[PDB]
Amino acid sequence: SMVLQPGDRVTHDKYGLGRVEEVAGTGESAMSLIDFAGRVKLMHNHAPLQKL
Repeated sequence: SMVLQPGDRVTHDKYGLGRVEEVAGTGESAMSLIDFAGRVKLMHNHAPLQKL
């Protein structure tokens, strides 16, 4: 669903603002490395994340 790409900015309901740095996979199980709290590799379709 939510498709992210390097450079996209997001808000985590826990870590706040971060910048997408990498993105792997596709669909619901896609992973993101987001620099916020620091760099955190996540699975963004299963996270309280919003695209800005």
